[PDB]
Amino acid sequence: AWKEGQFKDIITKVANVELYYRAIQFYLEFKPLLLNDLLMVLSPRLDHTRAVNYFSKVKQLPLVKPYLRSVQN
Amino acid sequence: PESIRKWREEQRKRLQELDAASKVMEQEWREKAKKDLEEWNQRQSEQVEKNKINNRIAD
Amino acid sequence: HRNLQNLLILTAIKADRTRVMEYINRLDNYDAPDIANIAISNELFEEAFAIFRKF
Repeated sequence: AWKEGQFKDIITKVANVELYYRAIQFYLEFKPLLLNDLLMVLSPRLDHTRAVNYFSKVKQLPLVKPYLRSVQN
Repeated sequence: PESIRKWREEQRKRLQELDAASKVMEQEWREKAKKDLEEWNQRQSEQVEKNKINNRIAD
Repeated sequence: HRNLQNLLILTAIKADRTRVMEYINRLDNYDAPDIANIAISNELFEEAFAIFRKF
């Protein structure tokens, strides 16, 4: 049932913003490479504090280093 | 002929097989993700060591 | 911001979560002293401190 394009398109049209964290967790469990691609489009509709908190909890800070270069503004 | 028995049993067996197949696929995907993470962390450590060596040889 | 600040800032204050910092860092063209006094009236004082530091 999973597909890259369909998920990338429907992730922006959801209402419950809490599903973003669960999707990030499931991707880190399955496809950690797509985490940056998901964060590139989910950056407006997602909090930046809880994301880095979870990344520091799971010890995955340098994995999202290129993503942090587009949020310094 | 009261085929509801097989109707339920065959479908239940097929679902039990598909669930096991999906669990095996998910475990294989998790193992591949862990292998990718281990491959990336090693390269990150090598890059950190190379940067440390370059900063040491700067002076 | 016509009757729209309380719909985002005051509603977030009722929850007492870290979303208030993101809302402050994202919302623009608002009223600083009003939300500052609203935060001071509540238990959250760090948000009013950050607002006063911004201006």
